[PDB]
Amino acid sequence: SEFGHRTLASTPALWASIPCPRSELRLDLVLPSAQSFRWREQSPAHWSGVLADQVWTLTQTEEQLHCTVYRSQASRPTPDELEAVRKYFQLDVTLAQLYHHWGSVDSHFQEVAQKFQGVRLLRQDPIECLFSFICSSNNNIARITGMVERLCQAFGPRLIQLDDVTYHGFPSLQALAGPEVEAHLRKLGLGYRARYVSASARAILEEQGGLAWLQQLRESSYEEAHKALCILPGVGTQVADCICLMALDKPQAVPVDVHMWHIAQRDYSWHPTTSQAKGPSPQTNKELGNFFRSLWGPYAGWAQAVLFSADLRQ
DNA sequence: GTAGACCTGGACG
DNA sequence: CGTCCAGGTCTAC
Ligand SMILES: [Ca+2]
Ligand SMILES: [Ca+2]
Repeated sequence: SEFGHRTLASTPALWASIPCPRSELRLDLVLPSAQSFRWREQSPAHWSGVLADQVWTLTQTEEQLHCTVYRSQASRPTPDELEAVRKYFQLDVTLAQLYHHWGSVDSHFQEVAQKFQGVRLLRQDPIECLFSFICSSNNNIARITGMVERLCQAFGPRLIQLDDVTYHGFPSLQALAGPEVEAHLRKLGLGYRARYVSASARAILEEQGGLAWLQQLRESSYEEAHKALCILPGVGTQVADCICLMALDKPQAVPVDVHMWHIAQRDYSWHPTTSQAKGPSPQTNKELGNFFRSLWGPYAGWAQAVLFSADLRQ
């Protein structure tokens, strides 16, 4: 009871709640939907992972988001630490207001929106988001998830252990830019992305002015941020969009992958009209992105997150 | 602006 | 056992 991952039932006194209706957040529809690849449902309906450099377990009731943290001396989370969670799930953003708007201008979103409530966007750390998505290219979520895990296990700070699970924080640029990192990542099976990781880490540290260069993109504009990110190895339009949307506060950024392409064709009968290409191409992918923006608005990225998530549950 | 190939490994035939 | 195929990016014409 004092060991292993906690559950709301077993260690009652160690959980603190945050008012949050399932209409505003559905953990099972956000955490395993390829925004963050670091959450695991260790026990039914309980998700644990690293947030704000500490390990947490989250679970929800119809009107509450229950939280518990593992830092010395087991205690319920504090209001300050709880804010860390609120900020991670960007709770100041009312999802009901967004769904209502998207639903108003897009009949198809409406239909899907009724079956998939609470799909919101996580506010992620730039470094973790940058390297996790460099790992997502031409790959499948199950594999991506493993890659990221082994990568953190080998190069990230060790935090605490629950059961047989040792949690690690996300690696720093220095660690990823270290000597022989590529070869070690290839042994961990990242394929050719192994080179993308060490190259992009070194590129950022020895050419772009380090971490500061990335974090300042949050104040920068979407157009600039997206272009800057495309400088890095392994980072194309799609990965860059994922980063702008999920880590740089660019809510209009719209990732265009195989999923969003199928969705566009199947649910909107969309086809490239200004691009020469007939199928996926750097030009058409860009047009689709603008298409979704002119359909959903300033938060088109968040609308994209709802349909992508729903298309996964298929 | 456009075909090909490219690490890895779980589903098709 | 052996081809797509997955939250694509890159590079040769
Ligand atoms: Ca693909
Ligand atoms: Ca690039």
